[PDB]
Amino acid sequence: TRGTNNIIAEGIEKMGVRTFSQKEMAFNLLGLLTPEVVELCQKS
Amino acid sequence: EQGIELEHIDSKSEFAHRIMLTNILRMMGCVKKQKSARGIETRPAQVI
Amino acid sequence: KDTYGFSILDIVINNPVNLTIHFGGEKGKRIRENYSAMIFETIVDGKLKTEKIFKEINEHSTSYTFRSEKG
Repeated sequence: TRGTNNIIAEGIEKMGVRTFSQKEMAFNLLGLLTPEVVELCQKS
Repeated sequence: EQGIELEHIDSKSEFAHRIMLTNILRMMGCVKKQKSARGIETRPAQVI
Repeated sequence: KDTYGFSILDIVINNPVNLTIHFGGEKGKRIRENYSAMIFETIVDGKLKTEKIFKEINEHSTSYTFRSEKG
């Protein structure tokens, strides 16, 4: 995750790997709070 | 913590380990007692 | 407690302004179906007009809430 050592971010990415902005990881994390994955957690 | 290798682990890292693990455990444990002390058996808190 | 998720002793012991049920884990979900099966049937000229008592409780509800300004 890049935010306010990103200089090599472009390079690591040059290998088919993805780095993320903070708005992206936040969206990702927030997606674990969606009702769907919440109930999943409640099962195991 | 940066620039701290095995032999450098000291006061900072031990404290850091406390914030980043032991007290997180303590925190989950705390809300467990609260809920339980209130019979709250059907409203889990999700821990990311 | 085990079928509707509230304590009648509590309600009696300290008159609660409001009260929310939470349909938590596997037991939370067991509870809410008992809420979801509340039917009010109405035989009107041969026809049986049945409705859910708890309109809102459904497969996606996470809780219901009883309300009263007094208690």
